[PDB]
Amino acid sequence: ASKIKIEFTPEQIEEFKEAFMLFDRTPKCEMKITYGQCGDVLRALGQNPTQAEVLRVLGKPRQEELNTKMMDFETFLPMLQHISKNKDTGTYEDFVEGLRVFDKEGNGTVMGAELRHVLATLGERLTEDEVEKLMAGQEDSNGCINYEAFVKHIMSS
Amino acid sequence: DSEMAVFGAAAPYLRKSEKERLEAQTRPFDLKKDVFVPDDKQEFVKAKIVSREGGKVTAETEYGKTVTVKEDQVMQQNPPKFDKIEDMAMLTFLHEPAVLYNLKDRYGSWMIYTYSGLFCVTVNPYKWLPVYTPEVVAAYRGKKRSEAPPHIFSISDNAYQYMLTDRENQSILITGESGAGKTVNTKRVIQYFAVIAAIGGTLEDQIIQANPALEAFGNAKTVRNDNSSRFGKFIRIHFGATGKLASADIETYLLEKSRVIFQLKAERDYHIFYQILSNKKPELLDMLLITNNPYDYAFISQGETTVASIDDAEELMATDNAFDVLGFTSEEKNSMYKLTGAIMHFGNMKFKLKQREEQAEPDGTEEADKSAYLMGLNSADLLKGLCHPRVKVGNEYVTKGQNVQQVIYATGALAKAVYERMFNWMVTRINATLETKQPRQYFIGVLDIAGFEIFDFNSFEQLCINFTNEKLQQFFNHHMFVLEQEEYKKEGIEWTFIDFGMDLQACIDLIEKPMGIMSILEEECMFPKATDMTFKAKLFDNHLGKSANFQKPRNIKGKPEAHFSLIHYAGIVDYNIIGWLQKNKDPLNETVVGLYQKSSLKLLSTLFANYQTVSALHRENLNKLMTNLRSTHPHFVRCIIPNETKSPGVMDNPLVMHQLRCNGVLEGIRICRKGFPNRILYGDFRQRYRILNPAAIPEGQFIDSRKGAEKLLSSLDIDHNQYKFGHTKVFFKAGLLGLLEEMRDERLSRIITRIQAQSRGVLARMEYKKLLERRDSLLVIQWNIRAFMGVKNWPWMKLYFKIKPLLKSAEREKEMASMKEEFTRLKEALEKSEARRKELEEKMVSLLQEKNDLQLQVQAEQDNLADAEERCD
Amino acid sequence: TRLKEALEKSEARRKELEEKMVSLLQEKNDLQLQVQAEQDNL
Ligand SMILES: Nc1ncnc2c1ncn2[C@@H]1O[C@H](COP(=O)(O)OP(=O)(O)O)[C@@H](O)[C@H]1O
Ligand SMILES: [Mg+2]
Repeated sequence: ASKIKIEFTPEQIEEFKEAFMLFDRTPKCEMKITYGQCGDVLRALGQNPTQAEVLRVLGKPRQEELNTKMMDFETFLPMLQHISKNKDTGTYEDFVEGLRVFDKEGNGTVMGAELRHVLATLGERLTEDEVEKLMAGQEDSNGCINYEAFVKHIMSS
Repeated sequence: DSEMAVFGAAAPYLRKSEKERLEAQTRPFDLKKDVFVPDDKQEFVKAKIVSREGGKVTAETEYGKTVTVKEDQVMQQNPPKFDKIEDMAMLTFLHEPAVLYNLKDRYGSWMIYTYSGLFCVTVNPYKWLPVYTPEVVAAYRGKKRSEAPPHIFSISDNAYQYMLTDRENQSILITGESGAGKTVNTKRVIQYFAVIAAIGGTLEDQIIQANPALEAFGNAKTVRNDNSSRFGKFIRIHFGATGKLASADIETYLLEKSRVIFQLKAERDYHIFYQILSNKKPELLDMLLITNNPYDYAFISQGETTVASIDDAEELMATDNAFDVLGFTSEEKNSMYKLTGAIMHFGNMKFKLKQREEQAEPDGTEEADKSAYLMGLNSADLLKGLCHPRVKVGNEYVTKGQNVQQVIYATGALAKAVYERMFNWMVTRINATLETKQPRQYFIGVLDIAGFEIFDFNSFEQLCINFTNEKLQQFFNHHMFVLEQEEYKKEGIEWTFIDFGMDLQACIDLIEKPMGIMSILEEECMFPKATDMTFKAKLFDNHLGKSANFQKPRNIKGKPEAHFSLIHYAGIVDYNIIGWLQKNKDPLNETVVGLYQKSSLKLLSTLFANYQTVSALHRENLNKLMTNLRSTHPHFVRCIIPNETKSPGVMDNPLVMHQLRCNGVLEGIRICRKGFPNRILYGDFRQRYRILNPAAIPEGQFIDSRKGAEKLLSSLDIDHNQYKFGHTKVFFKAGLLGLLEEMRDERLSRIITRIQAQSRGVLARMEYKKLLERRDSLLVIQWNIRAFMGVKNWPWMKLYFKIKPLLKSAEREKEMASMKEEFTRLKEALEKSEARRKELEEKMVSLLQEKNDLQLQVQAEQDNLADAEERCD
Repeated sequence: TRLKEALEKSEARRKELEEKMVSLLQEKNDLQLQVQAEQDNL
């Protein structure tokens, strides 16, 4: 939405420039980044927004605009600073309290199948390949995933 | 219309467009004049009431006819706001004309899947819609009963979700008359599950291709259907704990053995016979060395030889491809077609009286040579065995002398038995291939029973199919009407019993129970002195005049002779006893069997590796199926044949109305409205409904389950006169459970949108680090290339590299350093493997002890059952 | 060489135990089918 010129510090400008140049998927260019790739860069650079939020900050664009037109590093930078300042994230106790109700006995573990189902088709729809690749290495023998370890691994990583 | 963007071109075939709804709301109506009136030619007709003179109420039909009726005009129409309704139980007025016309309008708009109460109702399109594309499946992932338009994929998804949540095995039962799409729906469910598994090896491909493999052998053409299912099937899909596909298996039931050698005028034989004769594979026709013309053999050319609706060439191609992908070797495939060619060659046997002495001799031996070579048998030995069976009486092998009739019947019986062993070996092989490792956790079983049939000539193998249809319909009646009307009493819920009048036990007791028709058939089957005519007479002396289901034969309008009329649920059938005794006994030529065990082909040997009347075995298998079903949660998908002439679109009201009456679709919705369809335990409800009103249930205040549920329910804004309370069960009504689920869905949806944002941000971060290290690796590669350019190939570094083998001290030190670090890795691997092995071994000890105790009680209960059956006398 | 022999033997034993526990699953589901059979008998 609104664009603010000065919401930064000079060193993180250099850090963000290094991040963008070393992450720019297109090799033939150096300075421009795909419109659909800008959201991925923002998610990957330490701040995690929602689909609705990233749509709102991006001016509600179209998927064709996402995958066709480009963006510039310092044009997308103020939006990065705005997202970093937003910090619309919960905490450990809130996360485990919300995720606790996904059980029938309160033993501290939840089934992998129900966790996948609620991650995919209960809220913001998640791509399947994502739901398998995020749970790789943390799956247990019988699927009873200890949600506390899961969320602490999520936030730690 | 804003949604359904992922349904693609199938969208108009799932839910009506918004503009159609808007114009439907503008439809003229009265709600005081619009009624339904019974008709003689058709079933029901829309009408407008012109006058109501006391009891008589004159009305004009939609076709302009003026009629009056004795208080039957009270049958009321429905406001135009209810049309093409997905969940048909939501109608304010619900009755026979309402359901009939809702289905009529939907099918006219090419709307086949409907939700009637808790069960799906589907009408055969007879026109392959594009609604089954993989895009539709991708759109149906996770959709609920109301979040999606009615479809078979949504029924499968509901079953999968119930299996995940209730932690219980599920059973999708497909029901309907002959040629009602049951095989189509079964294959579509299998496709849905297989493609969902394929979203995330070749197991899905094998389970998909399993169905055509059995289509070739068991699915033949009959009068009613061109791809009729002769054998009932139950396909079980074992799912892992994670939810990923784990394994699968198939259980198949009795195949129509008389079809192999005998077909009526309008029928064909099993499609494998005619698939080879299409000569799409030249190698098959000449390695079998059979003639291309299908009329040359007398087993497969008695009725019809081909149907325009079926193109056999690509059918054979598909069968070959399915056999290839299933893992079958070339030798097995070639031997199977060899045995099939032997089956059609057996029809060419010619036998004549030797010296008019009532003894059979081979009139022709060339076809006998063909049959002998195909199995690798001995032609002289086979001919001697057929002409002279060497039955052993006492300890003496006395040769029996039989005429041409007995030897030809023996040849037919051998063909039937070997083809049945063929089919069962195929089922075992596919089950072995599909039953891979880790068949753990719960299962979903799709049940496809043989459809009800009424041919012109009814006999045995037409009574077993009708009987199993009766049995499954009675199971549906039990699980809908009786079971819930007793869970009402057991839970202490205020309810009054309702006589739905659908309990099929008198007909089943007339058949299944001892002293019944098939029971006395089994007992008389052991008597060689008895004949069909006496047995039939016995039927008239044991059941006629006592039970209403049994009745004298009809023999209407010069139809083929019928022997007794059985009043099944789907109309009245009329059977013939002639041929039942030998069909039930199924004798076989022991000498020919012994020839089979010493055949060249390992296949023929393993079919006859060893050699229980068929009726008793079928009854036992049927009861086993019902016991499996009673231990699983049923999802009913009832199928309805629109028209008997296989014309797409057209519906005849009497036929569809009659099959909905018989299937009990109408009375299965009264209990879905007048009763309590939904129910859940107090503990689970409180555990997974906390977010709805956490204020009413403080943390650690789980003192009482019932009180907690009561205060959670009252603390919400929902209607409180809808639910009832009972011992560890709350009884909901209508979509109230869906309402609670959707408030939970929206709250947990905000929460999980936050969680998913976090999770996919972390995924983006880890992919960021992956791309960073990939770019750093490429940077290192180009840096080494830059070093190479710096040196290139000046012989000074050549001397350096020649020196390197002379001075390898640091290289050896790094060698031993890597060696000792991998020593540490190997050692820790050793200890972890040993610990895992000892845990596995103690689990083995515990499990084997448990299974030994289970086997002991298995033997004890088998002996107890034997004693109880002995005491039954 | 000795450590490699020990590791190979341990891994082979682990693999045969894995297939053995798969067989234990096979026979345990067979035994639940048998249990269903006795419930059919009654
Ligand atoms: N959804 C459908 N789309 C197209 N054809 C269908 C559909 N359902 C059934 N049919 C047709 O109906 C006929 C009978 O189907 P089938 O599954 O063999 O019935 P049943 O198993 O009851 O004998 C076949 O011609 C089949 O192609
Ligand atoms: Mg069928």
